[PDB]
Amino acid sequence: KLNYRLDTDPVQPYKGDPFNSNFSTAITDSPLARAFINNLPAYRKGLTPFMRGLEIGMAHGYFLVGPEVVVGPLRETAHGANLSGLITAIYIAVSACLGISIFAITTFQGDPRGAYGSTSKDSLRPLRNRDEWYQLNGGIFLGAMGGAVFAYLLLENFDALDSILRGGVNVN
Amino acid sequence: MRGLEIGMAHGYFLVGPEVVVGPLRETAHGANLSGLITAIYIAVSACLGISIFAITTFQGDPRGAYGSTSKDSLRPLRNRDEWYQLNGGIFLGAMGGAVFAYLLLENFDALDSILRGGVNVN
Amino acid sequence: DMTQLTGSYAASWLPWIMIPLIFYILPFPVFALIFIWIEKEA
Amino acid sequence: SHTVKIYDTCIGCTQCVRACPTDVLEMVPWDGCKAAQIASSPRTEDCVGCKRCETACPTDFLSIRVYLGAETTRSMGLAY
Amino acid sequence: ATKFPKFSQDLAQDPTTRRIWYAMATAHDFELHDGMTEENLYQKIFASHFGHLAIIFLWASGVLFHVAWQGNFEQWIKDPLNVRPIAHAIWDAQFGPPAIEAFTRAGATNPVDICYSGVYHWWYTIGMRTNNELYVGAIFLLLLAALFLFAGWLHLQPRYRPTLGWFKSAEPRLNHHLAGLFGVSSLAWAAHLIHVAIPESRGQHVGWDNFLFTPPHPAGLGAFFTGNWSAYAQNPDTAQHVFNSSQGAGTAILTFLGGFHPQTQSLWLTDMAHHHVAIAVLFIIAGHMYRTNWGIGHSIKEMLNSKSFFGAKVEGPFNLPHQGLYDTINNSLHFQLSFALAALGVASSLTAQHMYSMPPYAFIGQDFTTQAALYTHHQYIAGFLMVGAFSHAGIFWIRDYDPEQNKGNVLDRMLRHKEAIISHLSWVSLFLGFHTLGLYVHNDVEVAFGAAEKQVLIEPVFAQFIQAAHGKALYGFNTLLSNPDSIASTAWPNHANVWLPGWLDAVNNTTNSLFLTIGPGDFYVHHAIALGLHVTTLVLVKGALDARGSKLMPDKKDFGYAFPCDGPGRGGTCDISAWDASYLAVFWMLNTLGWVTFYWHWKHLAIWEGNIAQFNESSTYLMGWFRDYLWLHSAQLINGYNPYGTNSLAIWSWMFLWGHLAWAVSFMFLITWRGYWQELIETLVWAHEKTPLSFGYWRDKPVALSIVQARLVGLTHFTVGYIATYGAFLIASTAGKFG
Amino acid sequence: MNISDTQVFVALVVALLPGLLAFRLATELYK
Amino acid sequence: TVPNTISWSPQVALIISASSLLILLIASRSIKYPQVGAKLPVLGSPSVGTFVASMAFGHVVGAGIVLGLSNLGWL
Ligand code: F6C
Ligand code: F6C
Ligand code: CLA
Ligand code: CLA
Ligand code: CLA
Ligand SMILES: CC1=C(/C=C/C(C)=C/C=C/C(C)=C/C=C/C=C(C)/C=C/C=C(C)/C=C/C2=C(C)CCCC2(C)C)C(C)(C)CCC1
Ligand SMILES: CC1=C(/C=C/C(C)=C/C=C/C(C)=C/C=C/C=C(C)/C=C/C=C(C)/C=C/C2=C(C)CCCC2(C)C)C(C)(C)CCC1
Ligand SMILES: CC1=C(C/C=C(\C)CCC[C@H](C)CCC[C@H](C)CCCC(C)C)C(=O)c2ccccc2C1=O
Ligand SMILES: [Ca+2]
Ligand SMILES: [Ca+2]
Repeated sequence: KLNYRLDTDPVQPYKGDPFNSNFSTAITDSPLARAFINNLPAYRKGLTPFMRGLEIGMAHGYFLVGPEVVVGPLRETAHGANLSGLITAIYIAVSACLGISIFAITTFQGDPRGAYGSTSKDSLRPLRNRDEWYQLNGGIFLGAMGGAVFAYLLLENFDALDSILRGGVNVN
Repeated sequence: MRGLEIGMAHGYFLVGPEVVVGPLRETAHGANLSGLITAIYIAVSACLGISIFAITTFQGDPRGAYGSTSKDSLRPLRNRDEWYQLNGGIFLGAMGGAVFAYLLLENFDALDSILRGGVNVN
Repeated sequence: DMTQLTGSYAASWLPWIMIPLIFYILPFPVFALIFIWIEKEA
Repeated sequence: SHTVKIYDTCIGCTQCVRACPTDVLEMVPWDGCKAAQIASSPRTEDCVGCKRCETACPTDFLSIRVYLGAETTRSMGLAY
Repeated sequence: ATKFPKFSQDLAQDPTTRRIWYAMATAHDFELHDGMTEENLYQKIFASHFGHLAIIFLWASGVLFHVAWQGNFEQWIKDPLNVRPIAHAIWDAQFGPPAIEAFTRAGATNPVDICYSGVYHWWYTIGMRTNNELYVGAIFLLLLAALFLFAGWLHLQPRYRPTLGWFKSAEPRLNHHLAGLFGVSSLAWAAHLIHVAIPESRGQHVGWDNFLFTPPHPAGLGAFFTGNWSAYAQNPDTAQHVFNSSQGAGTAILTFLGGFHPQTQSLWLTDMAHHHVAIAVLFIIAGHMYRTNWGIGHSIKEMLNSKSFFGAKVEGPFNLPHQGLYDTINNSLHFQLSFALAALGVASSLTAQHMYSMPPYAFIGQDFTTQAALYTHHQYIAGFLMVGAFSHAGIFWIRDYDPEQNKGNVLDRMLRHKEAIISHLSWVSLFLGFHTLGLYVHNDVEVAFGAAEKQVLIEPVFAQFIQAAHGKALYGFNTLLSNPDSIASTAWPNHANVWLPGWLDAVNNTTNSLFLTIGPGDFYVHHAIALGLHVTTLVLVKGALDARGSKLMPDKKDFGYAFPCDGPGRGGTCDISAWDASYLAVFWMLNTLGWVTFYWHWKHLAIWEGNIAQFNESSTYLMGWFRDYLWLHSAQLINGYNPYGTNSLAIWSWMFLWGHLAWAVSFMFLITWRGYWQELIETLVWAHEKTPLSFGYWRDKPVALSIVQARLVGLTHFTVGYIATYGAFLIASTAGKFG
Repeated sequence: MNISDTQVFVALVVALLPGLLAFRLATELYK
Repeated sequence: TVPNTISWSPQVALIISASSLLILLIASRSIKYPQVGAKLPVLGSPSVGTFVASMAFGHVVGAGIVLGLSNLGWL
């Protein structure tokens, strides 16, 4: 008389284990969600740790420039606003890279505690070696600095780039 | 390091064509910006191509010259990790060389005074 | 003035951003996606 | 690989075997014709599909038929 | 092996680049997919059809949205005859200031394209007035496309996947598609015309906010139920009516005036409303013919298998064996596709032939470039649809036809006298080609030698007689509708020719395209068209009927529809498959449609110029076509840009060249064949393998394109160049000399 | 008087629904 | 403006009687539990509860129809 009806359940246990504190939902287990998340540079199969950090840094440093350019305290002038946005991205990225460095220093002592231990099976945290974290951090810093400068250069040359994208450079 | 040197050289020389014969050549600032942007676009496209080459080539035993039994001496990067490190070096070196050329061209008046000794007037 | 691309229609910046995106920004990533799709080992 | 089929109208003239540039065919004992032999295709993996065997076949219609199928490295005749 | 393609292990194991190409060429050939069953085939086709409908709706929504966003619909309403409709804005960041100025026109302050699809006139006729209405229509079409996409997804879920019997039930599908899809849709369109379009054309706004309490006719629905239908035909629009205004506007919703509205020079809105009402009634009636669930109704299988004509023993309908055909069509998707494509091609041809002569949209007959574009578009689409109909006829012959279940029926008889059919088609083609070309070049020689009076100039007397019988009194004939005393014109028993006055007024009007005057040049070009039609039919029919085999290849059916050849033996067998026949027939279809559109365009150009004599005197010899049509009208097209500047035709000037480029490229794929390129590719492979610093290496071995792939690619380039070149020429030569 | 910024943005948002449904239908057909 | 309402006439009686009758045919053959309670031809022999329900709903639907039509000049 007891019918759990698990065989027709739209939401299944995660990876077939009902006692892993997770569900098989559209966010966690749908084919598009898995394809998108697992192919982000953090999880993409085969990527070297430095290459992971390079792509993550490029993306994050590029957009971190924006907020202070538009609503920052130097927004009244174009030249000042761009500089403040670039410095804000540099300060945040350097602070984050310092945090990543001291995370690697403290986590990887003997057998690491928690999710980075030898016996841990956390699929969402695959960087299990100290060397991988330092290679990732080097990529993060260089990518973030490059992406921030790339946004800074485009914004600094916005007058030229606006004419570029409208064909105003074709007058002469 | 291989990628770094190759990127340095290629990004450095890729800026010039659009600077000299590009559509923004009428003004120095726009020409330099267009050359730098062209170098960046070409290098990023090449790096994306290298990434997808590494992704598709190294599955199981790679086909062709990158297989385990291949003896191609002209293609010595037989590992996926080597290709990804090469790509990172290529991107960073190409961006650095393009920016170096852009900075040299943007300050061409100052650098021309430098190389003629005109900075020694005062 | 007729020295630049302009738009009197609403949100004339939309072509300004979308033409580059569709025609020479996103197409290479799309080609990369398709190339990865068509080269995957069984 | 391509598919090579030999039908019962074969007269055992051995011309298809002689014309094959990759040795797909051979002559095997048979009793359906006066020559007491018939063509066989044990090595269709090596068949490139040139259809020289069909050109060599004198019967009407052909006693040997080549049906082009899945293309492999050796079926496309690739040296690389 | 690779995962891609998912539907073919044979391709997935291919180690060359061919694997990719064929994967795109066989993706939609569901029947050849690995492990495909009939039920899965039908369900996948159903979902694909849902997707295609969604794509069509998205395309219509995009057209509407771009007109509402960047067009000039409201400005064009106030002066349809002098304002250029705007397709969409131009954003090309590599334009120069001269190009920006040249393309900034039609009242816009930014570069724009000029719409030539006629959607402005169509939306104007059906009562749309504001950009907000177009925007609402675009949003609604977006939602409709979303609905159809969801339906396609849903009918693939396990509970909602239809069974094979549901797909095979022909009679209910015919009933619903006749009565509902054709009939009810026509009734709803007539309702839209009566409730919305006609009041809007009479200066009265009817929308969703007020259509519920705004009756379309003063008599109301009471006149319909009491049998007083004539009240709907009382007080029509006066001949002095001004469109989109109440001046001279009547109250009738269903007239049968005939002819054209005097100002818009297009069909009366009330006439089209009554047309769609009658069509809806007829199709709803036709949708009750077959039996589904209540006993009453015909059974198509019984009709085809019947052998008794009221007791007398007949072999079938018209004493012809039609037995076993119900299973033949019902089990062959290619047979049904062949009928559908042929019907759509005939419908597109009729659309082209009937919209230019009887314009249905206000002022569209005075937009010359739009008229030419629409006619050429629908004629070329009709030609492609006919080619597809015969291609899938051949595919049916190979894949779905078996002689056992069709033993002795009419299809088997056609297959048995295919030789006579093909030989007589060849004779007709030879006669037409020989005599038409001979007369053309005889006129060429006579005109070249200063003896234009010595031309053979055969009058098209039969078509002139038909035009006179339709009411054209120009030729002096006094037969049927051109004779007011004829029993046809009077309709003696009933005198119910309420259409005849307006129809005759439209026919004898010299400013429209209703039964254009025709002379010897029209005779010769119609015979050229007949030659082209017969040769294209010969190619397609010979391919379809020989698809199962011939003397050269008796066992062709065992090789499939599309294969390169059967080798150089037995003399050589290049282009022997039925696919190759369709490939060859695409060339002849393009040539025939080129002749048709050349004729239409030159005649209408002469009419619009005011120089009908040029066409009348020059179309009888081919040098006239070469000089006065192509060379004479190419000047403005080729001067779109020159060393002295650029104008708005520059795009066409570029595209005109672009087509000539693509066409030229096709020759390379059509003249040079595979082995040459395979050897060249082998040399390039060696070069790549022996070059240092070239770390790249192919994952798929580079090979030359296959023989069939080469024919397809060459045909695609040929067709694309053909279409682009002729479209650029048409648009530049019509728009460059007119609005 | 053509449509406004708000109408264009609303159309862009609305077009997301057919886009997601088209992706769903394509992935279902790929099965 | 106030929506138009018409004086009593045989047409409004026809609409209410028809709406009650159509509901009676449908309800006696479509609802989950008819023939419950005390019993009252072509009908499915509805109970007193089902019949009163159909007449009450016939007044509800009928009043909505006549008010809606009179509002719009007969729709
Ligand atoms: C991948 C990689 C690779 C490499 C490396 O690694 C290479 C290299 C080589 C060398 C060795 C030489 C010299 C160079 C030149 O000058 O030319 C070219 C140019 C170019 C530009 C090429 C290109 C290069 C690369 C590709 C780059 C890339 C980059 C990009 C940008 C990417 C992008 C990506 C995205 C996504 C799109 C060559 C060549 C040849 N090719 Mg060859 N490649 C290849 C690729 C390819 C493909 C795909 C194909 C098809 C199309 C071909 C083709 C060809 C032909 C036809 C020929 C000839 O003729 C030549 C010769 O032999 O001489 C003698 N090939 N090449
Ligand atoms: C098209 C083509 C074309 C074009 C166009 O037309 C061009 C242009 C152009 C122009 C812009 C310039 C100059 C400018 C004048 O005059 O003024 C300034 C100067 C200066 C500033 C100079 C100063 C001095 C310096 C700094 C020194 C140098 C350093 C080094 C690099 C180191 C070395 C290390 C080791 C030993 C190697 C240039 C240059 C060039 N290049 Mg060209 N390019 C082309 C090509 C090429 C190719 C292929 C190749 C090879 C690779 C090339 C290389 C090179 C090199 C190395 C170079 C240098 O140095 C420079 C520069 O960038 O710079 C900054 N292109 N360029
Ligand atoms: C099939 C319909 C269709 C087509 C052919 C076009 C065509 C065009 N649009 Mg467009 N558009 C459409 C619908 C369409 N539109 C709809 C419904 C919207 C509202 C969301 C827009 C909103 C829009 C904007 C905001 C802009 C354009 C622009 C343009 C031009 C450049 C292309 C571009 O940037 O796309 C941009 C496309 C979008 C922002 C969304 C398009 C959404 C449609 C429905 C996708 C259709 C997919 C298609 C049916 C599937 C193809 C299948 C494949 C096998 C062919 C070009 C003329 C640009 C322009 O005017 O340049 C001058 C521009 O800036 N469009
Ligand atoms: C509703 C109409 C309709 C439908 C449902 C089909 C359906 C089918 N046809 Mg068919 N056909 C049609 C119209 C139609 N056709 C017309 C009008 C023609 C005449 C031109 C043909 C000519 C034709 C031939 C000659 C063959 C088929 C074949 C097929 C089958 C496999 C399709 C295939 O090869 O994969 C999908 C194929 C492609 C996607 C081809 C690539 C596109 C081509 C090269 C056009 C070039 C694209 C152009 C530049 C731009 C177009 C727009 C762009 C968005 C693509 C399939 C059952 C084949 C078959 O059954 O094999 C035995 C076959 O050999 N058909
Ligand atoms: C200008 C180009 C051209 C011409 C004139 C022809 C002519 C012909 N084609 Mg053709 N074709 C062409 C291009 C052309 N094709 C192309 C590009 C393709 C795509 C590959 C095809 C594909 C094709 C197919 C698939 C078929 C044809 C067929 C035909 C014939 C049918 C018409 C006919 O009998 O008229 C009468 C004949 C002619 C008009 C030919 C010219 C006759 C000359 C002028 C007589 C002169 C005699 C004189 C003494 C010669 C001087 C001496 C000289 C020998 C030195 C005809 C021979 C069909 C056929 O053979 O059916 C019978 C057929 O099935 N063609
Ligand atoms: C999820 C999703 C999404 C989202 C997305 C995103 C979020 C994006 C972002 C993006 C981004 C945010 C991006 C970025 C990028 C970046 C880049 C691309 C960069 C580059 C850079 C460079 C190239 C640099 C360079 C350099 C160096 C390195 C050094 C020297 C200097 C220079 C500058 C040269 C959406 C909603 C849409 C849809 C749905 C889904
Ligand atoms: C073979 C030979 C030759 C040739 C040569 C060549 C070809 C050369 C070239 C050269 C080149 C072409 C070079 C280049 C170089 C480069 C460099 C040297 C660069 C540098 C860079 C840098 C240093 C950068 C930096 C950076 C970064 C990294 C980041 C941040 C920013 C910056 C900018 C700072 C000849 C004929 C003469 C003779 C015979 C032999
Ligand atoms: C040029 C040519 C080649 C060589 C051409 C080859 C090998 C194809 C080269 C294509 C390159 C690599 C890419 C070109 C891509 C197109 C411009 C666009 C393709 C678009 C789809 C991928 C969507 C043949 O192999 C061949 C074979 C048989 C008869 C005639 C010919 C022939 O004429
Ligand atoms: Ca310039
Ligand atoms: Ca100094």
